[PDB]
Amino acid sequence: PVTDHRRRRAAAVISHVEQETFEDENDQQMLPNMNATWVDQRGAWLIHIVVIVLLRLFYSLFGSTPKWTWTLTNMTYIIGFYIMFHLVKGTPFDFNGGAYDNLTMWEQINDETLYTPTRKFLLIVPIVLFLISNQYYRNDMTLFLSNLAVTVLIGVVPKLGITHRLRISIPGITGRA
Amino acid sequence: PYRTTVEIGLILYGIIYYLSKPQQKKSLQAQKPNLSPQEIDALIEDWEPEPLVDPSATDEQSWRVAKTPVTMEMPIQNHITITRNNLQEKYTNVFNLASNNFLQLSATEPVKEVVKTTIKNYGVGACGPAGFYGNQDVHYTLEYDLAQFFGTQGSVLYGQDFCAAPSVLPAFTKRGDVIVADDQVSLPVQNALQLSRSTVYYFNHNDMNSLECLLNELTEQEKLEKLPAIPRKFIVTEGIFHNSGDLAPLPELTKLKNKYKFRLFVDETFSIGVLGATGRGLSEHFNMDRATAIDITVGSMATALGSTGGFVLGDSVMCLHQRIGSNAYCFSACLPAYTVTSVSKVLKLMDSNNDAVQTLQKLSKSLHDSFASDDSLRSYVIVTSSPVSAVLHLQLTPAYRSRKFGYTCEQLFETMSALQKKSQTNKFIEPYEEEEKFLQSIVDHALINYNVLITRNTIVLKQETLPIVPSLKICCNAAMSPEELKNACESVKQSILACC
Amino acid sequence: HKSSMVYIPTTKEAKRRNGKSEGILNTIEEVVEKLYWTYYIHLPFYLMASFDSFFLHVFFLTIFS
Amino acid sequence: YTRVPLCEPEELPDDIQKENEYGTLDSPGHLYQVKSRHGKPLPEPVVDTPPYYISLLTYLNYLILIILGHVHDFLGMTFQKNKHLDLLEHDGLAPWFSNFESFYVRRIKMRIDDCFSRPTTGVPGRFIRCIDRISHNINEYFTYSGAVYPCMNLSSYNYLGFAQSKGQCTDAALESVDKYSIQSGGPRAQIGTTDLHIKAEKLVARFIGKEDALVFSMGYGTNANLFNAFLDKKCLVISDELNHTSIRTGVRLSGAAVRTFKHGDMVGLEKLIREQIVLGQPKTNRPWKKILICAEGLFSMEGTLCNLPKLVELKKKYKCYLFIDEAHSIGAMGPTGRGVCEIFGVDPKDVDILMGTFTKSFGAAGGYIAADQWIIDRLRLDLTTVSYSESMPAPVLAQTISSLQTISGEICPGQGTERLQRIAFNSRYLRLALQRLGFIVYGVADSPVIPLLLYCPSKMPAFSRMMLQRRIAVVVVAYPATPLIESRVRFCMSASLTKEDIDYLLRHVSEVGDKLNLKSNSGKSSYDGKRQRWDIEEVIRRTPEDCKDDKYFVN
Ligand SMILES: C[C@@H]1CC[C@@]2(OC1)O[C@H]1C[C@H]3[C@@H]4CC=C5C[C@@H](OCCC(CO[C@H]6O[C@H](CO)[C@@H](O[C@H]7O[C@H](CO)[C@@H](O)[C@H](O)[C@H]7O)[C@H](O)[C@H]6O)CO[C@H]6O[C@H](CO)[C@@H](O[C@H]7O[C@H](CO)[C@@H](O)[C@H](O)[C@H]7O)[C@H](O)[C@H]6O)CC[C@]5(C)[C@H]4CC[C@]3(C)[C@H]1[C@@H]2C
Ligand SMILES: CCCCCCCCCCCCCCCCCCCCCCCCCCC(=O)N[C@@H](CO)[C@H](O)[C@H](O)CCCCCCCCCCCCCC
Ligand SMILES: *Cc1c(COP(=O)(O)O)cnc(C)c1O
Repeated sequence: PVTDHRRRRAAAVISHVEQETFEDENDQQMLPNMNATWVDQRGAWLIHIVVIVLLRLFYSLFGSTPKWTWTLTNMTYIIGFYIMFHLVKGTPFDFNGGAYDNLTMWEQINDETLYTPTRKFLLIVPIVLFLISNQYYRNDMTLFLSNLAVTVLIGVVPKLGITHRLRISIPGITGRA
Repeated sequence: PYRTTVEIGLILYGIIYYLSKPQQKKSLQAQKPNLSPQEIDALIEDWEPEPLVDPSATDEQSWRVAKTPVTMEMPIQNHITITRNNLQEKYTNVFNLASNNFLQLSATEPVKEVVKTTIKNYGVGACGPAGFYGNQDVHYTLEYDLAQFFGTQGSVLYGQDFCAAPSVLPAFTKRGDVIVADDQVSLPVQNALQLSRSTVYYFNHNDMNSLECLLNELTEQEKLEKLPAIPRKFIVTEGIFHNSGDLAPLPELTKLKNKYKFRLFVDETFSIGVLGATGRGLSEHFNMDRATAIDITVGSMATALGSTGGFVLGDSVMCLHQRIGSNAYCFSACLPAYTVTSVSKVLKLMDSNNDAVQTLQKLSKSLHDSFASDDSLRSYVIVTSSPVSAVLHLQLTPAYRSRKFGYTCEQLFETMSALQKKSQTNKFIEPYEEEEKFLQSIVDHALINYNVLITRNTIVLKQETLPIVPSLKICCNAAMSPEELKNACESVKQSILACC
Repeated sequence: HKSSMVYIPTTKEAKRRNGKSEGILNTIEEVVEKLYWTYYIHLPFYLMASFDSFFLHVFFLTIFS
Repeated sequence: YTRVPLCEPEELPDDIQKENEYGTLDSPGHLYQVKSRHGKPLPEPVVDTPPYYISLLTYLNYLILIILGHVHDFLGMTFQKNKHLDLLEHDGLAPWFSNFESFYVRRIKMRIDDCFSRPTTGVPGRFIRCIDRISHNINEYFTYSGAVYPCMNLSSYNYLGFAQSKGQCTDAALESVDKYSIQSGGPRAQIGTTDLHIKAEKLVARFIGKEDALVFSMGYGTNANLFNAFLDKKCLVISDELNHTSIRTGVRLSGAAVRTFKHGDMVGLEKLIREQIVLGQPKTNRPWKKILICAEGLFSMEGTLCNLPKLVELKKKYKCYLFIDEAHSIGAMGPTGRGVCEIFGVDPKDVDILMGTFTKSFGAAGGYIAADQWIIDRLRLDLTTVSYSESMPAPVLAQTISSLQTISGEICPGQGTERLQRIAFNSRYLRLALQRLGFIVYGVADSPVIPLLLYCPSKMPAFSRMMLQRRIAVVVVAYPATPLIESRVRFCMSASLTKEDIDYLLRHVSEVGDKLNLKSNSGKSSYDGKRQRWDIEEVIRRTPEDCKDDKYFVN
């Protein structure tokens, strides 16, 4: 081969994505991403609060007990955020040749800058939500444990300094570099 | 107790994350530690850049511009009057053998009348992009006519032929794909391969064993890898080579692509309008069907059809994808109307009668037989063109080149590769320039002594990636008479013998 | 100077003046319907549009109760 | 019915055809002269924004659309495979394209596809003829009937009204066809060159003001096949983020390192240059060979002018090189029509490389590059298009020469100035009226391109459709071409339009925007800092007189 442009699928329990070469990194990432640029814009921080309020109202219109409304809104918001951000790997439209085929949106936010104000806000929101919501199901221990597990294992662990570009081959042999 | 402690634990970590590092960056490929501001300005003031363009070798390489012929107030035809060296030398009534137009059907009266009517009723400028009120309901007619004439499902137009291949191939390939291409493709194909960003392999020029072995090894490796999905694969070649002039064995390629599940991409710039009983293309030559034999076909309208532009042929899905996935199609203006109408009229005329193709084939065969069976030129030059080709290519024997200039093709190729790899500012090679000067001297001698104009292969060695050598080219067209061509062949042979 | 161009009369100007003179008791409903339709995503839909309009009417009835 | 019909041209008298193509001036008071800014720097422009609930509604609509599209895609391609045969593997062959890479075109744009790619016929002058069609299914296929109707032209790249069928340019083109045939021999190096090409090159070089220039058949190829001639892997390129695709393709083919700076940020550019000069090459820390800065004259999407004096000062201080694109600025801006160099007063010798395109303003097809003597001498030998591509035909050359001579003033005196004044006055009048009505308009005071903001998604199709019922043609753009919040409609003005047509357009746009609730102005657009909600009659009566004063424009 005179170019050697191949994608590897090495198999290991814990693995990381390789650093990009000069051609892939310095040259193929020059134009705006158009996928994570919208995060820092006008009115892009109140939408989360609006969504939470609308979800709470919608779940309250059914007429359930106070505990179940809060549990349902917590779980649905966290699951939706995880599905939108931390699940898909790639971009919905060709960028240059497929340079962003191994990074999620959370890893594409702010051009791979670890600690930015928007990331701090997006990590602070779940903690405040849990602290507000837990006052309504303190008596029941099972609901407390389930909500704590959902908040920590899904809404906090993926957002860490560690577990960045981290891959596990249990659900499938992933493609790194 | 237990409940209170958990709440405090989450709160405490939120403060630490808020008071994190000062926006830690990403580890790039270059970095330098901190140093005092005061000594930074010394580095800024000590920087010395290079000139935008190197003027050192301009004077020695400037003889190419002064030798370019210029036509004086008449269309390019068989007999022209030319001036050279800023009107310093002038020649009148010069026989021409350096025109790419073969059929010469675009100079007839009906085409001129159609062009005049289209100009009167439509204008000269398209004035709009492809998607913003650009189509002038003649582009659709031309597309339908091309699709019906060439026996396919659809065709897409392009403003320029040189920017057709580098715009369609990258749209269907990305990283992780496999492309197998011949080692004699032209410059636009090389640019398309470079912009494709995919794995590229090379096999020997017209050798089926190498292609079969490469395909077998790749298929075995892919089967062993057990990939979740099947990547896209392609085979790249062309009908008649622009630098050599040979032909492609279509049946073997079809059999191999059917056996190993590949796809075929073919450039037909020099084959459309010259091969086949009527002129359909390469498929008619071997008595096959273009619908199944070839998957992607690229053609140009300027060589023989007589108007600027190009086209890409295929099925409905590919054209629909190209409508939005081609950079050249989306971000460029539409083609004018008179060219479209003239091309449609030429297609109708070619469908009506097929005498020009027969005359062109007879002339090409006669020229090849004249320059193929001469024994006095055996020790000096060789012919590297197929008998069915309409352009004759002549090269020098390796023994003569080694005797005179003392260099070989492999050494030149490796020297150029090393210079390109090291990224040198100045790239000058002496024996190549000497050989080019010798060929230009031959051409000038022929033109001065016998009033016959022939061309020389104009290439830029810096942009080339594959081996190539200078050569001479002779063209033909259907409008000439056999007597003049017969006289010109002997004249060129005499000039070649006299120069050597 | 005359050109072969046809001019469409403007509504509320020689359109609702000469032909007919009825423009009352329907402006409010038209405005409400236009606002409701334009401020919600309906045109890029096909028959999930019906399902969503039913959803919103149901929220309305239940919440009003 | 399925195929697009071939329309026979109508028979009309000559005067009516001329009126259809080019308008006729009514009064001499509708002309404005453009001044040159000698010593005034450009202030940073100010933008206006709507209230929050518009943005929140846009976000909610996009979320709903994305969720529904993904759910439908999954369910349809899981529970039935016979209908979706073009997206699945068949007998060991991969499909042409992928599911995820073409989601937006398949699920978002296919629902309003009738708003794009409208076929037309005839000359694209003041009034453009459009062919009637009926959509079937949901914009899947179309049925055509033999009916064509005229519409007002506001979507064509005709700035000076040179797209005419009767005039000096058409006669010159016909005479050129009679003399030189439509055949081109081949590449310019072999046989292709003629004396007409030399004349055109000399005329372009004299017109621009530089020392030498070259011409090419296609504008896109000019950028595509230029940067690889004098650039390699040891050079740095700094370019704005809002650049055309051709420049990006050329830089990608070149292979040099690329860095970008935010739009209209001089401090960021200075910091980037100061950092990159010291940092050096990767993995070796040697100094860079050279630094090139690429910029555009006028940006078509927003109509904003680049800051030329600051760029010149920076390149003089740090010893860099300058490349300027002038696709939308040549022949339409400045007191005479030379370009941004005449507007800012900067000498043309300071800019290293200049580009231009003949398609926008001269009614032809081609491009040109301008530079000094030795640079052009080296580039002629080092270029690829010269010795590998075709050559521009004679009629286009004749049309371009006639247009350039008319603009310069050598032939047909008193025509270029008239067109320039008309286009300037029309642009300023439309911009001022639209801003006074209560809309949001971007761009500088005198820019041919007027973008009008339509924030909500559902407001983009309907608007256009309404304008189709009132005989007006418009062009709309949205995501991903533009930012998510900003979906807009672009107005392209011509020098052929008349003030009465502008009044008709203003009335219809005012009524449509009133119906669709598109008036959202925060009072920062006015020069006196108050909200403006004027009546249409008062605007029409007062705007033409106050259009001349430059104190009513914030930027
Ligand atoms: C309470 C209630 C309970 C019930 C419920 O509601 C709630 O529960 C709910 C649970 C819901 C799902 C939850 C989450 C997802 C994933 C989401 O996101 C993936 C979106 C797409 C994009 O991303 C992927 O695709 C990219 C493009 O390939 C990848 O790119 C590169 O990846 C690698 C490099 O990185 C390299 O390979 C290459 O460079 C390149 O490939 C990228 O990596 C990867 O991530 C993918 O979508 C497609 O995925 C499949 C493949 O196209 C399609 O399947 C088909 O595919 C084959 C056809 O023969 C057969 O095998 C299957 O059988 C046959 O079905 C499927 O239909 C379709 O959706 C799409 C929606 C979905 C499914 C939801 C649907 C609705 C529910 C079922 C609800 C439900 C109603
Ligand atoms: C109808 C009914 C639904 C009504 C609404 C339901 C409400 C659900 C509540 C969940 C809330 C979680 C989200 C809150 C945070 C976001 C708030 C603002 C969102 C604005 C969106 C602006 C546009 C973004 C476009 C950027 C983009 O193209 N990103 C791509 C990345 O590659 C991807 O396209 C994208 O990200 C991920 C796509 C794949 C995931 C989509 C969901 C898949 C199916 C969902 C069904 C799940 C199962 C049944 C519930
Ligand atoms: C409009 C545009 C073009 C179009 O080029 P054509 O060859 O006329 O289609 C080229 N360059 C730029 C910068 C443009 O904006």
